[PDB]
Amino acid sequence: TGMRGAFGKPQGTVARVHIGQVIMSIRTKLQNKEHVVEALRRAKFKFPGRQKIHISKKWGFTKFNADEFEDMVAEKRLIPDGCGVKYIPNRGPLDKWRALHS
Amino acid sequence: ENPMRELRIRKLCLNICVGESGDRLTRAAKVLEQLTGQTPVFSKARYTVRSFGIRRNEKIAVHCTVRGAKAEEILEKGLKVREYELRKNNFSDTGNFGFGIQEHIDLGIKYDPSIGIYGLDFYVVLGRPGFSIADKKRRTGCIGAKHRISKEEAMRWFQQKYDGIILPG
Amino acid sequence: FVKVVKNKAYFKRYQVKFRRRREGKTDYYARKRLVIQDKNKYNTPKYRMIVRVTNRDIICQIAYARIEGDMIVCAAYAHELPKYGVKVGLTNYAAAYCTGLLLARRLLNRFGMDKIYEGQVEVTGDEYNVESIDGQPGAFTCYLDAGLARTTTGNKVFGALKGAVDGGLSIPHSTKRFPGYDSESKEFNAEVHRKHIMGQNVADYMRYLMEEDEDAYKKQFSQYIKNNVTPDMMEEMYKKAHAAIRENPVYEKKPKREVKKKRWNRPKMSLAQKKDRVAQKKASFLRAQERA
Amino acid sequence: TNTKGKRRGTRYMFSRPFRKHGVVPLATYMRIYKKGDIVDIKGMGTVQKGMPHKCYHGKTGRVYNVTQHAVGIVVNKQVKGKILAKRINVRIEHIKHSKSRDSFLKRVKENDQKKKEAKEKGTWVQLKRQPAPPREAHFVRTNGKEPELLEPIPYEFMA
Amino acid sequence: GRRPARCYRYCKNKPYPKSRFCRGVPDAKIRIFDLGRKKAKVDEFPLCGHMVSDEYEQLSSEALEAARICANKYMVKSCGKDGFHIRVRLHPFHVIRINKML
RNA sequence: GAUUAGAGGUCUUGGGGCCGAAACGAUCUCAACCUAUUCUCAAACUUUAAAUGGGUAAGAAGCCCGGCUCGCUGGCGUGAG
RNA sequence: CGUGGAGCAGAAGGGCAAAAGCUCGCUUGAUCUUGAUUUUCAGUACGAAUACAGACCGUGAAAGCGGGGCCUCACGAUCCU
RNA sequence: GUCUACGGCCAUACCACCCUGAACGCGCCCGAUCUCGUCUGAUCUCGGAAGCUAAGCAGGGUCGGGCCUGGUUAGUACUUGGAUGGGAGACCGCCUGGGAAUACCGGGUGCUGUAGGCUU
Repeated sequence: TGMRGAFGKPQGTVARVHIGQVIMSIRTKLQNKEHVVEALRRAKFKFPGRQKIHISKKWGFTKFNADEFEDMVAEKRLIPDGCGVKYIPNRGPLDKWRALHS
Repeated sequence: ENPMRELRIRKLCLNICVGESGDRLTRAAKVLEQLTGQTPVFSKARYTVRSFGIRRNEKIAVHCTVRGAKAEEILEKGLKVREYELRKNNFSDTGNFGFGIQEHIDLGIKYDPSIGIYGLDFYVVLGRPGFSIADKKRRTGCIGAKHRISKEEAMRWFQQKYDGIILPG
Repeated sequence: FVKVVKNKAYFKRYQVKFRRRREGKTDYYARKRLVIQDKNKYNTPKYRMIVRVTNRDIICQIAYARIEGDMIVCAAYAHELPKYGVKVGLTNYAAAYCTGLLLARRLLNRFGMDKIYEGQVEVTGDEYNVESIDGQPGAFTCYLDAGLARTTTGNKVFGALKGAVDGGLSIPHSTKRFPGYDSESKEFNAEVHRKHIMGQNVADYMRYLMEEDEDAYKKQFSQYIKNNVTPDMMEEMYKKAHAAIRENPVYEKKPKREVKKKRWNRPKMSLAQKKDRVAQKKASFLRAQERA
Repeated sequence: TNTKGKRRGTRYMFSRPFRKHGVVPLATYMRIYKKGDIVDIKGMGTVQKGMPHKCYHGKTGRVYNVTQHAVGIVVNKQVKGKILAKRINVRIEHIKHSKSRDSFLKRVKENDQKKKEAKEKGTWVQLKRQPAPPREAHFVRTNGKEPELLEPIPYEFMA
Repeated sequence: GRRPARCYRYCKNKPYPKSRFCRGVPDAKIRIFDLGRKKAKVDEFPLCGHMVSDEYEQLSSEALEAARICANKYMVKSCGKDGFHIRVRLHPFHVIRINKML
């Protein structure tokens, strides 16, 4: 306070960004291409500084890429289950389930 | 087939938890002594629970373990009370079962006012030759994986041997 | 409801015990303190008298410490006594004593220490001390190596000790555990010890069965009759074995038969086999399912 | 900030690495150390008796005393601008040999053998360790194709 | 009480957690990070719209709350009530001190 | 150690139930508890794990030989000189 | 079922699973006596610790281990009494 | 081929489950008078050798987990050294040298000293 042992005490709580972070991801129907960026550009005016906006090259919040994702799902290596899709390698001990029905 | 896998008695554990400290357990130990014929031992407490009337080291229970011929002796002598009847859940996850009995006089001891009304448990552990392989000292391993027993595989022995049946519940 | 413990995380953080310490055949807490010698001498081996007794045989060995393995100086088992006339008796205390005597005299002879350093055939309550020199043998001291840790008064792991010392090995030991002492008497007589060494107690057990129950006697002592054993010789065949052992404790190992070269087990599977077996197990059963 | 403490900042140093928290494998006990061969000092943690101080964790110096089960070691401690040749005692569980000298001894043996063989053949070969010289002029055969055309990657965005 | 994020913008310290050693931190104003139809299966919304930060800085939880609300109101306006799944993907864990002066 | 989120499933309770009677029943359910995943973190966490860093060695005080002494170590040997 | 998730007098860190924990059994090496070294640094002392040597011992069959606490703190000059 | 005692490395050796068994080799297994110790000859200890390899143990199987070792992750992240290089700043590009770790995709699943057997 009078600097005779000055050291602050907790107040507020922030998050640290990194060049290339992803502060907000919106998912919707492809028809809403110009609603997504239109709305999301507002957040550029609430956050400090400049933040490039961007349209993902992925199906959703998945690890995956352009819509060959769904081809892979047809191949059954990707299982639609929950807000994301569960990956499946060809490892594992179900070499009788993959027989009975893959 | 062969006596390789035959179920046989491993031990019979009987005990009394008198829930007090004075002469009560002193008489209970005598009851177990009259029944089994060998001196039992006593178990103190591990924690303190005022809600139940115990403290750390509170000298509570009297117990003993029996092996061999006397095991079947006592087992049948008690099971005559239920005349060969238990319940499904009474067979645990490793084929060892239990049941408690309320008094001691139908185990062939007269009501002695110098003693009281005492009840005692009965937990039986079955087995095969070659479970002691897991209690050795020279070298030790498992009992194997397919050399074991379970609830139904103990029910078989109970129904076959003592004819006792099992009530769905 | 249900929680597991053998999961990927627990295995990832597992820690494997040693080979011996894991399968449960050795104690390293004992071994470390038992089989190293002080770095003042740098190479003076610390000979161990290994003793290990199975359910069918007794093994005495003399070994020591090396960076790679443990050099076995010598070995003597209890199943070879038919060479000397001990037929029945394989894990008897007498058998252990005779095996220890065999090992001791064998070692001394291999070193040329047999024309001197005799122990004694009969009872004793002691080892036998000697005088040590350079260039020519003065003594031979090997520190005892018991089982994991277990010993009580009257064990064959001490019987082999008595055999070795009566064969002539200087061994640090004050005899307060051999059969022939009791904790309350506090003074040992060693006559009971000779009785155990010659197995006179075993003879009494035989007699006890003989005048109690012939059926139980035979059902406990079957192979004894098949060898035609008498309780009478059980106190003298041992003595003449004690003579024969020190007559010639040197081994005469045996031939080897030609090999059938083909069996113990299942040579491992080739990579292509392991890689197409799953292919078959999928595809063949698959076409069967689609047949259905 | 703090000052004197026999083991400061040795939370990670003496820590029995990231799986081997077991008892001491016995070969470290059974190794033969003599008077005057270059050991090096890496402190263990399980020993608990006789550790070198953390100033000597990693340094390496001659050995001059051999007790029952702990050796003395002469190592160079850095202090203010002088350098001290200090002597310590270390239980043998913290020391180990150091191939630094052993490789030199092997190459000594090959040097002397080569000298003897030069005696025998009359020809003076070059003795050890001429340092790494620059590259020689060699022909690169290109039969198989004409070299690959390599060209920069246009920018793309992978957030 | 203002303390506008001018002071606490740049990343300038060793990252604090909410720890055993810093106690009583005020709760981050933003608490719930998913808005909109967040039960949707993956096959529904094939478009993910991102937002990357182009500056190395600190973002305040208060700011995150304002941004998330401002970007949700518009996109409710356009797409509807079950048309999106806005997922803030950043979390305020780094606390900051304030030295009261007399 | 902190933490978002959906899912897939039984279990321990609860909301109101119902049954009609207790049913967490088929309907539920909502949480919990798992099981596979999922968004973001650590100066006082860590499987991994650099760059720059700190020691030692890069030969005569060395190497190979031959013979003595040792109250030490002790199969015979050792090591030390 | 059970990889330290518990206990090791107390802060935290390190260390430990036929132990360094738990239970027993026996005991005083928590003793007498030179020198060496580490620790802080002037490489002074005090404190604390390291490894040997000479005695008397302890336990254990024995190999060995023990000269205070599993290691890192827990304590003090001249003069005078 | 393979086992036995002591081991060195201490997971390519662990865990789970199923199949296989080149002596009496280990072991299960039968008893408790001697020695010994327990409430219980369950353990420990002693004395045995009727059956047993059912178990341990050894070997094998696992589109097994684990573990070891390779790739892809990437010359990315990172940094020694330089500038009167950009940027208002936050940061960043370049010259020069060094250069990682996940996710993911391969392969492997004990070796071996010593003294001692057998080819069931």
